[PDB]
Amino acid sequence: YVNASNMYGPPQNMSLPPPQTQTIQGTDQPYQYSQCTGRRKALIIGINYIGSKNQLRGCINDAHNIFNFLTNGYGYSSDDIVILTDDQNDLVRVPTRANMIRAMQWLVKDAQPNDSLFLHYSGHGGQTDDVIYPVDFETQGPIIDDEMHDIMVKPLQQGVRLTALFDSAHSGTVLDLPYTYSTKGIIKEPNIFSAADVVMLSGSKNTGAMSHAFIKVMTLQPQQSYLSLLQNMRKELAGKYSQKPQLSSSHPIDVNLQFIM
Ligand SMILES: CC(O)(c1ccccc1)c1ccccc1
Repeated sequence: YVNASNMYGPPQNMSLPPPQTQTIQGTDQPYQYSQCTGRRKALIIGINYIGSKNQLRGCINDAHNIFNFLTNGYGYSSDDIVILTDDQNDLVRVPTRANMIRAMQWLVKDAQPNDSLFLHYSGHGGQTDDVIYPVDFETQGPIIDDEMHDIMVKPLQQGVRLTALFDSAHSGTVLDLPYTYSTKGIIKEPNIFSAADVVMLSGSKNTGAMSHAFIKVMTLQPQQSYLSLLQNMRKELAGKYSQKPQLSSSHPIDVNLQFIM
């Protein structure tokens, strides 16, 4: 619980997530892993807050990195990606609060079992609740974890995958997910729920550390389990970044299963 590429090996025999509906002991709450054979849609948001007193470097670039990663290896078509960044010239693609909320609704609308939805955010993060900050937050305010959960998690049918990756700080509970995993094992779980398949990656204590690690690991060694992905992301980050990656989920994860999108 090292190979020729100097990375942590997944289990010798790694299974795809099971297609059968899963259950949680002691309760009547089913869930289903997505097979990720359906529609692939992504919402990618990168905000530098250009011109502001707390302008950031690298977040727009993080978004472009994820866009390129998803379109050039993972079957996300440009027509099925909404990318919101604050340095480009189309108002409908600026990460204003209203555009972000609309895009979040668009992402999950009519999602079907075995679809694979992806969410990426790089920008300001904070803890009031964890929150994220649209470019117009000074006037419109942030978007809080409870609302992101209500928009993007609550409506999902059994077996819809949502994979979320946050490059922002203090974003560990940003989707209000009840399970959290580190490289060392389970660090949070309910004291016994969605039936969907929601998983998220975020960092806990320039450029996005999580997208940096995720893209490099998946580019060099695309075969990973949930746990080996975490371990290899952690290895890549050690020394350079102050961040350690954690995986949160709407359901218990068999961490030895293959990570697919
Ligand atoms: C991205 C853009 O600079 C912007 C607009 C609004 C807030 C922050 C940044 C823009 C886009 C279209 C038209 C005007 C300005």
